[PDB]
Amino acid sequence: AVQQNKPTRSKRGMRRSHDALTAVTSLSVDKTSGEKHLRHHITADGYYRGRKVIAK
Amino acid sequence: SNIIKQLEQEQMKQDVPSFRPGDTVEVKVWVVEGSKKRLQAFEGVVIAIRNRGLHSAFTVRKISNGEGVERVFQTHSPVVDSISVKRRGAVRKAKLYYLRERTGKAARIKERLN
Amino acid sequence: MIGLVGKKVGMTRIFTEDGVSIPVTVIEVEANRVTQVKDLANDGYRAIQVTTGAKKANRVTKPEAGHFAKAGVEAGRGLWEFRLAEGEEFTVGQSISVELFADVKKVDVTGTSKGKGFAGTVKRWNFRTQDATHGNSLSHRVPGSIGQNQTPGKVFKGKKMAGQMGNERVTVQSLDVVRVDAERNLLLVKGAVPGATGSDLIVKPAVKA
Amino acid sequence: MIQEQTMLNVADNSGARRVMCIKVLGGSHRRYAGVGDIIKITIKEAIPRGKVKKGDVLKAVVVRTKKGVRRPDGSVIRFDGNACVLLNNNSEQPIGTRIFGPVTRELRSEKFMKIISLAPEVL
Amino acid sequence: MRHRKSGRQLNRNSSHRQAMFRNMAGSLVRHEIIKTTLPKAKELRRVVEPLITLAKTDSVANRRLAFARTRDNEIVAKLFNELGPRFASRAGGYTRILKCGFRAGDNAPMAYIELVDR
Amino acid sequence: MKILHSAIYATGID
RNA sequence: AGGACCGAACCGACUAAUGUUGAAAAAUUAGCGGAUGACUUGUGGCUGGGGGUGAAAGGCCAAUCAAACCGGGAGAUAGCU
RNA sequence: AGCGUCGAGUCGGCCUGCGCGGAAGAU
RNA sequence: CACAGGUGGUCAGGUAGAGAAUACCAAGGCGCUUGAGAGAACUCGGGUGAAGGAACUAGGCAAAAUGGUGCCGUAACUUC
RNA sequence: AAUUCCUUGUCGGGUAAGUUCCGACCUGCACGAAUGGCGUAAUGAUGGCCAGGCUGUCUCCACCCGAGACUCAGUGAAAUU
RNA sequence: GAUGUCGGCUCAUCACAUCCUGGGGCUGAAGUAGGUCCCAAGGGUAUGGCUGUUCGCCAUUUAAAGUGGUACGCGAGCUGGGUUUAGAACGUCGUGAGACAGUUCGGUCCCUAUCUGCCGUGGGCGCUGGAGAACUGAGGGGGGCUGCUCCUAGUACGAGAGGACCGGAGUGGACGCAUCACUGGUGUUCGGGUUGUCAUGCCAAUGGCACUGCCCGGUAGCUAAAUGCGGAAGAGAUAAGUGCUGAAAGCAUCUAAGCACGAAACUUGCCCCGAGAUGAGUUCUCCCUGACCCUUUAAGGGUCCUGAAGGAACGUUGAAGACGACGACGUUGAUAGGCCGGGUGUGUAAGCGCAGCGAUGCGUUGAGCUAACCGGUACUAAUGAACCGUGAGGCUUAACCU
Ligand SMILES: [K+]
Ligand SMILES: [K+]
Ligand SMILES: [K+]
Ligand SMILES: [K+]
Ligand SMILES: [K+]
Ligand SMILES: [K+]
Ligand SMILES: [K+]
Ligand SMILES: [K+]
Ligand SMILES: [K+]
Ligand SMILES: [Mg+2]
Ligand SMILES: [Mg+2]
Ligand SMILES: [Mg+2]
Ligand SMILES: [Mg+2]
Ligand SMILES: [Mg+2]
Ligand SMILES: [Mg+2]
Ligand SMILES: [Mg+2]
Ligand SMILES: [Mg+2]
Ligand SMILES: [Mg+2]
Ligand SMILES: [Mg+2]
Ligand SMILES: [Mg+2]
Ligand SMILES: [Mg+2]
Ligand SMILES: [Mg+2]
Ligand SMILES: [Mg+2]
Ligand SMILES: [Mg+2]
Ligand SMILES: [Mg+2]
Ligand SMILES: [Mg+2]
Ligand SMILES: [Mg+2]
Ligand SMILES: [Mg+2]
Ligand SMILES: [Mg+2]
Ligand SMILES: [Mg+2]
Ligand SMILES: [Mg+2]
Ligand SMILES: [Mg+2]
Ligand SMILES: [Mg+2]
Ligand SMILES: [Mg+2]
Ligand SMILES: [Mg+2]
Ligand SMILES: [Mg+2]
Ligand SMILES: [Mg+2]
Ligand SMILES: [Mg+2]
Ligand SMILES: [Mg+2]
Ligand SMILES: [Mg+2]
Ligand SMILES: [Mg+2]
Ligand SMILES: [Mg+2]
Ligand SMILES: [Mg+2]
Ligand SMILES: [Mg+2]
Ligand SMILES: [Mg+2]
Ligand SMILES: [Mg+2]
Ligand SMILES: [Mg+2]
Ligand SMILES: [Mg+2]
Ligand SMILES: [Mg+2]
Ligand SMILES: [Mg+2]
Ligand SMILES: [Mg+2]
Ligand SMILES: [Mg+2]
Ligand SMILES: [Mg+2]
Ligand SMILES: [Mg+2]
Ligand SMILES: [Mg+2]
Ligand SMILES: [Mg+2]
Ligand SMILES: [Mg+2]
Ligand SMILES: [Mg+2]
Ligand SMILES: [Mg+2]
Ligand SMILES: [Mg+2]
Ligand SMILES: [Mg+2]
Ligand SMILES: [Mg+2]
Ligand SMILES: [Mg+2]
Ligand SMILES: [Mg+2]
Ligand SMILES: [Mg+2]
Ligand SMILES: [Mg+2]
Ligand SMILES: [Mg+2]
Ligand SMILES: [Mg+2]
Ligand SMILES: [Mg+2]
Ligand SMILES: [Mg+2]
Ligand SMILES: [Mg+2]
Ligand SMILES: [Mg+2]
Ligand SMILES: [Mg+2]
Ligand SMILES: [Mg+2]
Repeated sequence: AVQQNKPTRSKRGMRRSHDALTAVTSLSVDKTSGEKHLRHHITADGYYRGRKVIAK
Repeated sequence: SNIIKQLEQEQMKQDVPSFRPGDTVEVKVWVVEGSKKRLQAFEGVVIAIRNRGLHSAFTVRKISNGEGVERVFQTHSPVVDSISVKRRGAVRKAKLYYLRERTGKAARIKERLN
Repeated sequence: MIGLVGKKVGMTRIFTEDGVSIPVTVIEVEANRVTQVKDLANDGYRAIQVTTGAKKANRVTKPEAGHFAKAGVEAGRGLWEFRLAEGEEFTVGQSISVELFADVKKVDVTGTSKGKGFAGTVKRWNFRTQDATHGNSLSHRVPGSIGQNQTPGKVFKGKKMAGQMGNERVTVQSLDVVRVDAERNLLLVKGAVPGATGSDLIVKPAVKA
Repeated sequence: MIQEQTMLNVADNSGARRVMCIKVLGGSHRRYAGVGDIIKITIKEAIPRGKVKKGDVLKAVVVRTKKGVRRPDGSVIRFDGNACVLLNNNSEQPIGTRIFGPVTRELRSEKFMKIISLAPEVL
Repeated sequence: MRHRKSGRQLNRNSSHRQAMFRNMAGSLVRHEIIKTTLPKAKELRRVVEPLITLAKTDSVANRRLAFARTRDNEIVAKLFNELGPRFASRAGGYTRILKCGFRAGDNAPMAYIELVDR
Repeated sequence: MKILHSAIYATGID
């Protein structure tokens, strides 16, 4: 099945109105290092909740 | 859980004998035929045992009048009066459904002496 | 009249002296505490609001905590309402036990049925499946036709299709009251009631009995 | 659980040996017949000299089923075959004078007291 | 419907799942820390820790069961010589899962699963 | 079933 | 010995399902027939369009066949759209 | 008309204006 | 088309097997150029199924079922 | 009857019930003897009918195992208008 | 410059010229059973043999197996048996090519849904300070079927045969809603038997593959064939019909004034949704009681301070679920995994010893293993925080208090 009329840019935007992305609300700060990270995720340096869980 | 456990354990018989599949057992059941109430005996080989506590059951197969009859008794049902193990059998399965296609010398079960 | 709110514990069996096995459902009906009584003047109708169970203090919100404090009762897991018949009166803070069904013979049980999710037409509306063989092509559990060539040239409202099945309010009426154990706060009724184990049930006196 | 086209064995000395159910009597769109239900049958095999002949349309009552019957306590009594007793088409009474094999208590009715009495065992 | 059911299919059949989990358990025992997708680590928790519980008691039958379940004599020896005594006092929590972001080639949630005593 | 040119089935009224 | 039998390679294509903007402008999977013969196959050669070839279906003759393709007569003709 | 009695109208036919029934169908 | 297609010859290991069938392996080669999750309807490819057993359908379509070796034994008809 | 319109001709068999099938009758619309007639063992991925076994073909569907469908990240069409 | 046909399957929807059930008049209506007419559309309204068949005949059921419209409903839902391509044959027609309202054998059914429509599920804003709950009910949807037996009563009726009305119980068929207590199915995540082959050096014991290799059982969940429940009783207004009183018209008359009845039809009564019901409703509870400056000086803007109730986000997850959404938890913690104990299933593990030439048997031993189950346990993962959401909430008019 195919369209009988060409949809409009108005309808295209109305459909795409729900396609907007959502940014991260906030970033946690590690106590020991102080780096920003996602909550419940280890930092880039390898620290989680004040403990060096991994090396690098 | 605990509530249902108590409700079921307050209804379980404490005089149930220990039997295994392949054992010949006789079960006395209350006919309650008409006004009178009498006991009828059903003797046969146990082929299946379901041990679910109060919901426990056992299946007995008997060749009666040339016809095979399988009867499933609820262990703790008041209609069952007495279970007596007439003979012990030696099998290696919990279920003996292969006996449904055997008759005569092929349906014999070796006795468990020890 | 009014009913009670309990929790579904499970199903079991009761053996009677004549050998009959009755499949019963265990319903844990503890004390229901009255939190608010409504009248024809302030509210326009007569009903009582009740609560049951317990709830965590750290999760009871401040408005709910204030409502329960005004009621004078401890916080429960929810709030329900029961219409008051003529000549029936209750006070705020009153505790109602499972003894209310001591003389009740038949009850109606309302619950939330187990959710089946998105279900097809065959499961949801008992539609007949088409032929599995004899040339059938990719149309086995499909609904089939849903209208007419023209007049109306559309699909009627209420057409039986696929969609959400279960997870809805279901009432089963006229269930025999097998037992009322006041000591254990238990109500044993014959048959099955909607919902799974741990769901909240509402048990009322039968209306059609 | 006997439907149309189901083959049954006779449990009486009426002359038949194998019958086929052609109609489950007792209502509209009725599907199955259990123990104690009247059915319309046709005769497929018969002994050379008997009361009934092959190709006769009669009525019968099922006395034994593989599905079995259920007792109030939840017990089930299952047999190894489906058996029926031939009945007269009008009076609905047994044709033979003997019943072979055990029967169940579901036939304990004023209509089938003759079958109950003639049966060897009633389990 | 999957009411009251446990086990992740992980877009694999039973034999592939069993082989993959056996290899991953061997790797985790060998290295004491491995990086993998989060569902894989959560499913690994349910097959590695019972192996340490079995290795807590040393016997020929237990060793043969561990060999039947792992197919690596080095892994069996390590479980019954080091991880066993190390976790003898501990009960239950022999593993830890640390979420470490997302993979580059695909947006797969990754995590580190290690041993608590490491 | 006959297939006409342009891969369309010959299902015309006759 | 057999245009003998069962059955692989090999050669075909009887049924069903999938696909039918396909993995494929004719295929895949499960079955199916012949399988020492009127068999199958590699390389090279010959037959040319009102002609060839055809154990014959108007079948095939470069994904095109009740008259192939290319160029020309040619801007054929069209009381038709 | 009602059951000799009775005590003011009564019985129909015609031509006419407007009304009633006959008159049940499918989104 | 980095396309489930087509394309002639040569070599021919072990175990089981009549076998170049088939199942598992050796030498050798490969995991097929998007992945990660979840475990709705529905579609595709399969496994199992109480009682009945073709009642389905234009039609036993499709499935299900039989299946090897040795021995015993085997009908009408026949151009033997 | 691969031939028969009337026609589901009539009788018999098979089935509880058979416009199909088989065996007969001959009233052959409109068979017929090398555009051959009538039989015929074996053969046939040939047409029609029946029986045993078998079964999800069905009564009447149920559950399970995988590939899509669904969500996330990357690349990124089509008919039609 | 294309509207796909006959029949079959799935799914239906409307009309009443009503097949059954329901209510009545007449009857050449003794009763049972009938005939005809009127009202009534709530529900229900067969399975097979033959045939491509609709139809039809036949067999056996049922209370009944209704009549029609909907592109002779329904092929962007399926089929392709019939009728309509190309092959071939028979009868017949023609000299022939070929052709029969003639028979017979065989013969490709595409489409990823843009809009309306429908089935489910979300985001935004509004409802005039914000927030958490519980409700009311304008409206809408679902359901409404019926057999048989017994009592009344072998009574009424009837010469007999036969055989009731009204009323009251029980048990069934079909349909629908729930649920897994029982009986079963499934249960490629549990246990075991066994064939071929390869590997762990070898014996033993195991693992890979061969459809889960082939099987035998089987937990939880799901589920029917399993078992609980339902159709109502009652009320109001009526249809056909039946009446009371009563004149017009001294009589008569159900009607013109009045009054009483009267059906599965209508409105309620039973179940579910439901305040986007913009007419946006009601009740309970909780939270915010700073300062200054400009102005185009009013439902204005700006700065500093402040950030409450609550929500969102993240993590562990669910008998909730396509994704959202919904539910339970986040250390003051049983949310998930693991661990302990039990239960269930399977069936007497491995090692060792003994008997036997050996296959093998016996003892340790109802042993070992055991998924989703049950009761516990903080061992592991659920981090302190941060984010959104404000600072008493317009005008007019009435009524009270002040
Ligand atoms: K072949
Ligand atoms: K030419
Ligand atoms: K002819
Ligand atoms: K000849
Ligand atoms: K052939
Ligand atoms: K109606
Ligand atoms: K269309
Ligand atoms: K189960
Ligand atoms: K042992
Ligand atoms: Mg979008
Ligand atoms: Mg659910
Ligand atoms: Mg069907
Ligand atoms: Mg196709
Ligand atoms: Mg299909
Ligand atoms: Mg259409
Ligand atoms: Mg779980
Ligand atoms: Mg995937
Ligand atoms: Mg495998
Ligand atoms: Mg040959
Ligand atoms: Mg072909
Ligand atoms: Mg092939
Ligand atoms: Mg051959
Ligand atoms: Mg061959
Ligand atoms: Mg031709
Ligand atoms: Mg060509
Ligand atoms: Mg020409
Ligand atoms: Mg010219
Ligand atoms: Mg031109
Ligand atoms: Mg008129
Ligand atoms: Mg490639
Ligand atoms: Mg290729
Ligand atoms: Mg080749
Ligand atoms: Mg090979
Ligand atoms: Mg799946
Ligand atoms: Mg499938
Ligand atoms: Mg199968
Ligand atoms: Mg079956
Ligand atoms: Mg079976
Ligand atoms: Mg059979
Ligand atoms: Mg048929
Ligand atoms: Mg049929
Ligand atoms: Mg076939
Ligand atoms: Mg097969
Ligand atoms: Mg005939
Ligand atoms: Mg001729
Ligand atoms: Mg000839
Ligand atoms: Mg994407
Ligand atoms: Mg056009
Ligand atoms: Mg009418
Ligand atoms: Mg009504
Ligand atoms: Mg018919
Ligand atoms: Mg037949
Ligand atoms: Mg039509
Ligand atoms: Mg119609
Ligand atoms: Mg059609
Ligand atoms: Mg055709
Ligand atoms: Mg032709
Ligand atoms: Mg199609
Ligand atoms: Mg539109
Ligand atoms: Mg309705
Ligand atoms: Mg169950
Ligand atoms: Mg259970
Ligand atoms: Mg296993
Ligand atoms: Mg060995
Ligand atoms: Mg291998
Ligand atoms: Mg291999
Ligand atoms: Mg099994
Ligand atoms: Mg089972
Ligand atoms: Mg009067
Ligand atoms: Mg009057
Ligand atoms: Mg109406
Ligand atoms: Mg826990
Ligand atoms: Mg073992
Ligand atoms: Mg055990």
